[PDB]
Amino acid sequence: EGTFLFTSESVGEGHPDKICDQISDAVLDAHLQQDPDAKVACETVAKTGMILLAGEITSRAAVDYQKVVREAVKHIGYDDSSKGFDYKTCNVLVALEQQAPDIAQGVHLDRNEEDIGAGDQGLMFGYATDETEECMPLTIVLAHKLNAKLAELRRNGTLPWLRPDSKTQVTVQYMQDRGAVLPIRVHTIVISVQHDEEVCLDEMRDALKEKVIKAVVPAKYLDEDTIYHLQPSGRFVIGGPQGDAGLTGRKIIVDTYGGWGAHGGGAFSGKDYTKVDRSAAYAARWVAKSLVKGGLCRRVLVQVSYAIGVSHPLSISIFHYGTSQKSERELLEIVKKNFDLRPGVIVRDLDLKKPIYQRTAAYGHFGRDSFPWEVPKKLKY
Amino acid sequence: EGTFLFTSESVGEGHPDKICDQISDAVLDAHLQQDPDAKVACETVAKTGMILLAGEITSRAAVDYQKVVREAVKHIGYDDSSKGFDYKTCNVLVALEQQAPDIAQGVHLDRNEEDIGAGDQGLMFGYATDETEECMPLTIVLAHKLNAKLAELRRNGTLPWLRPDSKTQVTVQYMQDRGAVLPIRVHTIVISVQHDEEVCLDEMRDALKEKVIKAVVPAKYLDEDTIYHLQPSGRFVIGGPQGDAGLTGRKIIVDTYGGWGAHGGGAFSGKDYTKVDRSAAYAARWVAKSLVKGGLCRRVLVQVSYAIGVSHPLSISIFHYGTSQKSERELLEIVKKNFDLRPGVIVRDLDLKKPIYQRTAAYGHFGRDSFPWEVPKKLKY
Amino acid sequence: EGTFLFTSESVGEGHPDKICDQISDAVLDAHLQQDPDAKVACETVAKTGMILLAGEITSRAAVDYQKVVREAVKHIGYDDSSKGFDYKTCNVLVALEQQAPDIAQGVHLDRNEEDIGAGDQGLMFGYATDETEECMPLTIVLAHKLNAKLAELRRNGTLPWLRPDSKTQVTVQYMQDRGAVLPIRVHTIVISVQHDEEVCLDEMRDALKEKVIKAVVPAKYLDEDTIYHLQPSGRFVIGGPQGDAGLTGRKIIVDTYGGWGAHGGGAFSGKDYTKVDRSAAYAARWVAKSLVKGGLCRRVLVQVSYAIGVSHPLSISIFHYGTSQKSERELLEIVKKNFDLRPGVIVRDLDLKKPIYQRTAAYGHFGRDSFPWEVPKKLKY
Amino acid sequence: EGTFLFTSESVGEGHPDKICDQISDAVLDAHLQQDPDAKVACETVAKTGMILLAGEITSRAAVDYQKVVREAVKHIGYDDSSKGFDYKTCNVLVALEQQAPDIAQGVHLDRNEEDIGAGDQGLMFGYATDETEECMPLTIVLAHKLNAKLAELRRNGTLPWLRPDSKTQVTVQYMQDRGAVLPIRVHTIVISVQHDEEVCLDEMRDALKEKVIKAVVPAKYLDEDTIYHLQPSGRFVIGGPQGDAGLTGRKIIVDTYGGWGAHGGGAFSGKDYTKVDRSAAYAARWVAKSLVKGGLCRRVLVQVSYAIGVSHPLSISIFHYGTSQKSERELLEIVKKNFDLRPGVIVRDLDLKKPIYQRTAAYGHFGRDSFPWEVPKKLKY
Ligand SMILES: Nc1ncnc2c1ncn2[C@@H]1O[C@H](CO)[C@@H](O)[C@H]1O
Ligand SMILES: Nc1ncnc2c1ncn2[C@@H]1O[C@H](CO)[C@@H](O)[C@H]1O
Ligand SMILES: Nc1ncnc2c1ncn2[C@@H]1O[C@H](CO)[C@@H](O)[C@H]1O
Ligand SMILES: Nc1ncnc2c1ncn2[C@@H]1O[C@H](CO)[C@@H](O)[C@H]1O
Ligand SMILES: [K+]
Ligand SMILES: [K+]
Ligand SMILES: [K+]
Ligand SMILES: [K+]
Ligand SMILES: [K+]
Ligand SMILES: [K+]
Ligand SMILES: [K+]
Ligand SMILES: [K+]
Ligand SMILES: [Mg+2]
Ligand SMILES: [Mg+2]
Ligand SMILES: [Mg+2]
Ligand SMILES: [Mg+2]
Ligand SMILES: [Mg+2]
Ligand SMILES: [Mg+2]
Ligand SMILES: [Mg+2]
Ligand SMILES: [Mg+2]
Repeated sequence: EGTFLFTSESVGEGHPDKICDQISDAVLDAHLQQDPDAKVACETVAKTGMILLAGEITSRAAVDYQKVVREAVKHIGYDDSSKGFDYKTCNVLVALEQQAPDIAQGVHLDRNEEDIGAGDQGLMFGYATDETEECMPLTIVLAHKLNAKLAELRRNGTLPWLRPDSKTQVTVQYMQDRGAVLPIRVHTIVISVQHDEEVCLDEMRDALKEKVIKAVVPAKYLDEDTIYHLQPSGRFVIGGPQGDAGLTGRKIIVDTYGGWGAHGGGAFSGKDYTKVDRSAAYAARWVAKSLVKGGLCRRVLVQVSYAIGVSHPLSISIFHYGTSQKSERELLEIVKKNFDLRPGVIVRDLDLKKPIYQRTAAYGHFGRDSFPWEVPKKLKY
Repeated sequence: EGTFLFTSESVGEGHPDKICDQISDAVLDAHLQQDPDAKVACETVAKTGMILLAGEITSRAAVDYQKVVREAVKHIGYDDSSKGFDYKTCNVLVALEQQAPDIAQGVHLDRNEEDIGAGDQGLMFGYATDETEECMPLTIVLAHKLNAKLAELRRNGTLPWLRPDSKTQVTVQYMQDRGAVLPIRVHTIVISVQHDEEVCLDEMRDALKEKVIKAVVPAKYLDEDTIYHLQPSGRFVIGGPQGDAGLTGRKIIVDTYGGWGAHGGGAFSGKDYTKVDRSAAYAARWVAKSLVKGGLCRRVLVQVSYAIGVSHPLSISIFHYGTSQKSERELLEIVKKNFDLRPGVIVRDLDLKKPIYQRTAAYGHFGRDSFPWEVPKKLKY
Repeated sequence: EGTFLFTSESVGEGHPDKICDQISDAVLDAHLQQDPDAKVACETVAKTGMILLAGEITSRAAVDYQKVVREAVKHIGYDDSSKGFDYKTCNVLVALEQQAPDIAQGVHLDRNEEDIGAGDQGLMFGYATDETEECMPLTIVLAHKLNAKLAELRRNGTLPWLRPDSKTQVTVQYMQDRGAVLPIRVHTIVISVQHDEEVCLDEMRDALKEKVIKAVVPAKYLDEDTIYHLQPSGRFVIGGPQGDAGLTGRKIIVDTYGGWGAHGGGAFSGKDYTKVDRSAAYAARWVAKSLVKGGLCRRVLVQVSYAIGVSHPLSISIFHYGTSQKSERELLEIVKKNFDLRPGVIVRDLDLKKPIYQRTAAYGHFGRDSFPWEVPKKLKY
Repeated sequence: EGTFLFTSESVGEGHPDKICDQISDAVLDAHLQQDPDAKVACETVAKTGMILLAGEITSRAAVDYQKVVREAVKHIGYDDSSKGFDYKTCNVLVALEQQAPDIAQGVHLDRNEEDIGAGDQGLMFGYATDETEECMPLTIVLAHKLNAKLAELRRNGTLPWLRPDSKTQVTVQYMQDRGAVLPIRVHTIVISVQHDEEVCLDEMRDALKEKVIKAVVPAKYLDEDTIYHLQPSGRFVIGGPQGDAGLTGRKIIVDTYGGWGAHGGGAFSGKDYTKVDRSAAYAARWVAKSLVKGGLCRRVLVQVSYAIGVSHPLSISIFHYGTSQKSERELLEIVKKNFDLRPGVIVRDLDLKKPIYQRTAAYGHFGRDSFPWEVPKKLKY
């Protein structure tokens, strides 16, 4: 009584879906470096030996897709056929067209920037919670940090048997204080990570407990009853796109709040700011974080929605879980007085023409690195 | 005060992401018709003139991928280059391998069926709400029905200018009664639908209001202040994969609860029952619907999670929004007494080897057609 | 006694192999329009709904591959799914990389143009015969003209049931005068041409005899014993890449001399002048035609060969079939005194940086249009 | 005076065009092992990290394309990303359809086997020459043996720095005796072969002269004036499909007579016996070799041609270069009395349903291994 379990997951940089997200954002950044107004909707698919780029780009940039893609795969760490994938020798296929003129004319052609229409219809959510300093659920924060630690240990040579493809999952036991949530302990941790053929299972499991989990999880959350599922499959030599097809926008919950809050369904990666799936979700996080860091609530969910070609949101909704003294209608009035959620204004407030998107494409878009949507707005009311 | 807006969206059968979901499930069904134990993880990508199949299948079935894919595209209604895509003449590319042996050995090889391991780690949610007879949010129910009506009118020749690619979005104004939600009115409707070159915009907008919206939305929810954004882009001749790349599992919120409840991130389409992203999400809906139709609550969210190779769930969580007299811990005990959420048991309870998955792949997986996960379990406690 | 049969074939513009040749040369021309020194090795593959570009290009040009490819397919006449292929709606996939640096450094980097090395090893032949004014075998000349007539009648609407995919084959009865050949009559003609579903076979066969064959073949060569195989398959509705995969460089005998003379194996299309498969074969035709039009022989075959990185030919050989009063060694001395067969000199003599290559890619590279290799050199000796 | 040069080339097993030929024939053999009447027209394209299969197959066989393709690449020796290509990790894409019904009905449906129609129109040549025991030109025989020696030394570890991609070219000085040709000496040899990064150029050139050339070329043909172009590019580390796109049927002169004789343009690899490009070219070699080994001539060229759907050849022509006492018309009568060149009879005489085609796909189809078309027919006249 009083307590509940909640589970979130994360994946590593070499997870095949995350490879695609990073590639799509490497392509977007490559365009934005030359043409800040590039319209980009780049999807990536990865399978054994293949990166395929599909989608719509209208840009003045001259982009060497072979170079951009292969350098992103190189950074991930897939550089030899022994690892199952190699940037030097894989197939890069490109099926990219111009943005449809019907779309262009409906959304941005001949518009003043501040009044550009939403690039599509859709709904988007932002969330924030005071349970961590990052204003993110602990479950997802820990899941991400476990994967980041694996990559650190791989890249510094502490654990040279590690590969790039990894998944993690953290279940935390919580209690609730008046609609806010308070983490008590880590209940279960799962880690699966691709490895070389020479390392034995007990060495891997020992290292994952001692060098990864204990290096990442605050000791106050771990106890003798914590359940560890470390390399639970027994063997994970084949990995990366060879083991499992990857697509852009197939880790949208990993990218956001790990099951907490809500999601409107739109992927982030490979999309420029006129795609409100990305710009308005970023803005909504910025709103949610601003409400919490401003002391107006402890936990909050923000919904916004759009129609293609229409610049203002169709709806805005605030849910505070009972964690404010203000009514949800009062918070909504405060949001409406302080934020302009048109895509052509968000772009200016969050500096969304800057080529920083590849950095967002692993370890979550929120809760790290003081990106502009992570810097709270000082609210007037 | 008292009221809030909530928005959900749906897409039609010819939306490019939904084309991929249907194709992936057409491939899964084709395998299951010959081999009930087929292991299938089929991703589809669609772009101008191309369907590519990527992923992992181990099966005794002999499947003609050209036929399966082209017949699915035919059923959708893409049968002429005038529509932007044609089943007769498009490229079908196949990049399908066996399931990795490391995965096979970790999950199912040499196991008794009831004890097969989860096919992957992950988290999943089920939701139900008493606001409609289907136990689904009204916003998403209406969004789906609008798209189904467009397809009906297209296929019966009432509106021969319609094409297969459509999107809809419904914003409802709600009030809340003790954690349950009560729809009051439709606030905003968006409809975008691909059309022929000859029909003018006013004829389209008139037909969408009179023949679609008024045929679908109960008149009590529509009033003089309802906002209509009908063909808001102005022109939507290019559509289907020519206008926008499609991928499997890029409509996961449309597939489920339209933003309500929560989502764990896993796509459904192209996956057999050992993939708990599908089987355990279906089971969780079945749990949630059983709790509501059993009179134990008005609204409920269920989380479950798994580790690869481990048959029992790692966590189960019940959230009732305050709509039960029973505590969440009591509901959890009732769930645990009445359901066995191992994938190898769910498969038997929900008959998940049957080739009915193509039917799930448009208009939502939940709230329609009395699929087995939509038939409440009589609970003992 | 005294007489022999000889057969050659040609194909139309919409034959799938010829589609690829035209596309590859459309890509080469697109580069050369912006960058005269572009290094291009572009292979094309065509199958139902797909054009794939594969190969190596290093160029300063910015080329819109989608536009270039689709416009070439448009010119061919594949513009509706009813025809089996449509430029508007097919898949264009691009798998193009830079020229390998090892190759670049071996062949052209840091060289004076006149001394660039051959771009590869290989052997090449040129041929000419005085039997026609074009200095080409009659069999191949007639085969080409039959296909050109089909395209004319298709494009002017005389025969609107015609499609773009066609093949023709002509067998001529010859006699020999002292190593020269003298055509006597057409023995057999084959024509297969893709057609619409509505035209009946007898109408097609009547039109092919009356409007095609009689419009093209000089009446002196046709007689009552000439054999006609017109639509010999009975039905040819499915055609173009839907019926048969196409690749660049799979019509190399159609491109040259129809079985007469000899061939060294190198394709022409998609290659810039540093590829001696194209430049030295063109030069060798130019030599052969110059010998014949200069009155030094009636019929002649020229072989040249190269090594990668080496500018001068490794061998030059002249075969006159007994049709000269000069010995083959004397003709060789005349060739060596009058031509410089280094690729960096040929490029200047034949103006091979000019973007005229798409025009070469159907109906043969030789015997038509007064291209520079078809204008005889005045010989000094 | 009296003498002439002639040049031919060959390529190794790992040359990218030859990789495609071998793969296409590996696919054909895989079908024929299960279904002797399989209709196969399989084209392969190779580029960095990619094997794509395109074409038309109608067969009762169940063929695992991933396995067939990857095993062929393995046999070639591309097994690590250090070599530029790896069977374990490359992309295999499949775009294979059924044979068009229009073609099937025109050629073979409902026909007695002996009377099946030619699978296409086309012309084909056979050649034989008494200059070697294999009845092949010395230039091409030597070119092939040089590549076979490189592969031997690579596979036995004598030269571990060798890779699979190689090209060779041999120029021989000949004299002519009454239309026959008599080799006098090797004039020039070119060898280019892919190599590891660690071996220096002088070590490679020394080994190519001493361990390859001197092991293959009879010493009587080599002298102090022979020209050697060994690794003439200077550096050949990048090779295989990474360096140069490969397609099936782009080595048709290497496959046949190295420039001698003539060629009708049809590729061999990936085609079953109903494709007369392969069956009738094999038959024509068999005719030519039978004439020479029967003492009827020293050197001979045979042309045959076909129409789609027509079983008998449209033309047969014999050219003896003046090397027979019999007239060409008498040789033709002897051929017509002794051979039945219908595809449905050739299949029986040459046993063309047997899965031996992968063995034909490198080092030439003729002049080796006592294949049935290399075993002379005893002629009656
Ligand atoms: N043998 C394995 N054990 C555990 N996880 C794996 C294994 N192979 C792949 N995975 C992970 O799970 C995902 C789905 O198969 C892959 O993307 C990969 O990250
Ligand atoms: N011109 C248009 N107007 C409105 N919606 C469109 C248009 N073109 C495409 N869409 C829809 O929006 C999605 C994203 O571009 C497409 O999948 C399609 O369903
Ligand atoms: N039904 C048919 N009849 C005759 N020729 C055809 C037919 N279908 C295709 N072809 C031609 O022959 C080639 C090989 O199938 C094709 O490229 C096409 O040009
Ligand atoms: N650096 C090189 N030097 C010599 N030959 C090469 C080189 N790179 C590729 N080749 C060969 O020549 C062909 C055309 O580039 C390739 O298929 C390969 O066999
Ligand atoms: K969202
Ligand atoms: K997958
Ligand atoms: K879920
Ligand atoms: K998209
Ligand atoms: K040639
Ligand atoms: K073909
Ligand atoms: K031939
Ligand atoms: K090539
Ligand atoms: Mg995935
Ligand atoms: Mg969306
Ligand atoms: Mg989408
Ligand atoms: Mg998942
Ligand atoms: Mg062909
Ligand atoms: Mg060549
Ligand atoms: Mg080649
Ligand atoms: Mg042919």
